[PDB]
Amino acid sequence: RQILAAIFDMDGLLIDSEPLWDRAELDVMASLGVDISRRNELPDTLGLRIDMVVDLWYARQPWNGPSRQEVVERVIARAISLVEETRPLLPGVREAVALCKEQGLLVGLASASPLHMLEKVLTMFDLRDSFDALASAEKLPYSKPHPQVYLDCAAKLGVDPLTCVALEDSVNGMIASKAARMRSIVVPAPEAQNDPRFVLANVKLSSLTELTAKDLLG
Amino acid sequence: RQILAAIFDMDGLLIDSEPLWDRAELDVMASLGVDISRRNELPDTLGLRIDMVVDLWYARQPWNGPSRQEVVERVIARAISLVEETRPLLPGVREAVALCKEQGLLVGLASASPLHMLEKVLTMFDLRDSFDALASAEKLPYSKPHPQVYLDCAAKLGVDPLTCVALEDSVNGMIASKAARMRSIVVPAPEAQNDPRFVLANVKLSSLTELTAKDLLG
Ligand SMILES: [Ca+2]
Ligand SMILES: [Ca+2]
Ligand SMILES: [Ca+2]
Ligand SMILES: [Ca+2]
Repeated sequence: RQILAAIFDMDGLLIDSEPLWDRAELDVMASLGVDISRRNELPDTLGLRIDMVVDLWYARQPWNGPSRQEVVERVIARAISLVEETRPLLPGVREAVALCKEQGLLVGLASASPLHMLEKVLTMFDLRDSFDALASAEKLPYSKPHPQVYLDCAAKLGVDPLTCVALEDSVNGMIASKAARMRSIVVPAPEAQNDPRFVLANVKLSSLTELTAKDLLG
Repeated sequence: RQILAAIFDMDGLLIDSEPLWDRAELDVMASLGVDISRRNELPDTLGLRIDMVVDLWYARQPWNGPSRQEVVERVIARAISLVEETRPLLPGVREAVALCKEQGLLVGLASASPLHMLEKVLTMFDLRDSFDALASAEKLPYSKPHPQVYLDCAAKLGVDPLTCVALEDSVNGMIASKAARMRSIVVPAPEAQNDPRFVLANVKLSSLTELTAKDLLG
């Protein structure tokens, strides 16, 4: 398999945003009167688009006032403010992106988060220039684990999805890359460390600091 | 997870057609002058749509005369004749489908094979009446492991994909069902035995004769 491009996941892979999304969700849900202690009633939501999480909450504990979409955009805005404020770049990111270029690869971003947030996070770490294409799953009918966002990214990159390696922190994200028939590297979130399903990935890293050219190219 | 429907894979799951497809591909490729001994050069193609397989051969050893699409149609026609001839219903099928109905489920079919072939195989085993919906990936941009065919089946059935259990014999088919966010039961092909990636399935059966109500509903 000939690798021409590397596509990075964003939340929990490039940035330590999972705690920040949690906080944004918590704060907004609490403001609506939603009983948060019942968080255990929801399925695992790691890697799921925010709209799916808000829908899950709304199915357990409906609320009045703002619609689910209005709640989605409040959570998004809050998560973004938290990201700007803390600048949570994960270890090894800068080096990993550089390595991709050193190894002759195009570089993409494929995320469930809105395109404006993708642009914002990359620009804030002076990484926008290194990314040849960005793809958001926001407007799409289905986000990860549906492969559409990854296929869109490959198309914007101008390469066959088969020539891509996707770096992910979640099972849902990994499945999206495999449903697109891509090579997969995972750097599992702390919340997912010993998930047996990561056996589907081609490479498993404890951190992006450990990333090598062999991991990328096979 | 409340299960409302069961969607069966076709080839290798309901019918023992994988060896018949092999024979159809072999015979057609041999007629084109294609050096069959180099079959080892292709990747694992289990569960891939025939067009992808023809493209894989054509990339290695491009022939003249019939186009890839003309070759696809020739292989399909040969495969169908072989199925009609041998009528290779796999063990436990009729009982599995009956079990689904006894457990209150709608029944779907989702396959990479052409719709006309799906109608033919079902009608040939007096199973067409038991199936509430059929979905073929033949006309789609991407077949399994892309989830589109499974999502189309769920839509034709009239249920949320989250309420579906997909029965598959391949990793590629399983990934498609998991990319659609469905429950997964696998009855691994003889070729795919011991594939570690079946750990993603919710249930793994050695045969459909082993299918129980608990496997379907969880
Ligand atoms: Ca992620
Ligand atoms: Ca170089
Ligand atoms: Ca830069
Ligand atoms: Ca199959």
